[PDB]
Order: sequence, then C-alpha cells, then structure tokens
Amino acid sequence: MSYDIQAWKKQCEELLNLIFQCEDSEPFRQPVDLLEYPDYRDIIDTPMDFATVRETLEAGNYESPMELCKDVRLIFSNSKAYTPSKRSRIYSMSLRLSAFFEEHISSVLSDYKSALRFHK
Ligand SMILES: CN1Cc2ccccc2NC1=O
Repeated sequence: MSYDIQAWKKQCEELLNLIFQCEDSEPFRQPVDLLEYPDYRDIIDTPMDFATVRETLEAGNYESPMELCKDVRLIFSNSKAYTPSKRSRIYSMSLRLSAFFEEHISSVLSDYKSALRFHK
C-alpha cells in the first residue's frame, strides 16, 4: 500500500531472503566462529551477520529500516576491516553483495521516509 510505514518489514524480509539465496552471501550468513578465528575480536568491535539481522527483524526488534540497514552495513564494513585485500575472493563477494544490497535498500528507505512524513 502507498505511504505504508510498515511496508519496510516485508520488503526487508524479502530482500534478506534474496541475499541468503545469493552465493555471494555465503561467508556472511552466520556469526564468525570466535574460537575458530581467535583474532577476529582483536579487529572487529561489533560482529554482525545475516542470520542475526533476519532473526532481529522477525522478532520485531528493529524500529525502522534505518536500524536494519545499519546492521547490514556493519556486515560489509566488518568484512572490509578483517579482509582488506582486493585479492581476496571474500573481499570480492562482499563488494558485489554490498552493491546489490545498496541498490535494493535505497527505495525501502525513501518509501519509509515518505510514509513517516505522511504519518506526521
Ligand atoms: C566474515 N569474515 C570471516 C572470515 C573468516 C576466515 C577468513 C576470512 C574471513 N573474512 C570475513 O570477512
């Protein structure tokens, strides 16, 4: 529905489903195993992954698509910080998937901002 301040929830659930089904999301689908990778927390202050984002959305624990978008962007900025080399296939996967995410989220954000303006 036009001007729906709830539309983002279904739009983000659908977008997360597309990301999970994309091969480029494979490294980012679950929390980094901090026992397997003991220097991860030396580099990364705030781990994030797509299963955490999907679970938080399904629980109703995001107030706005901005809060969801901040967590997704943290998945990609964490990957850049831990895996900074342009040579890494993991760097390439996060670049491709981040660009996909940013192309799809822009209209979710602008629709929300318009709905919120309407609601006020
Ligand atoms: C999500 N990760 C975790 C990881 C584990 C092992 C090797 C590289 C990476 N890089 C990432 O960006």
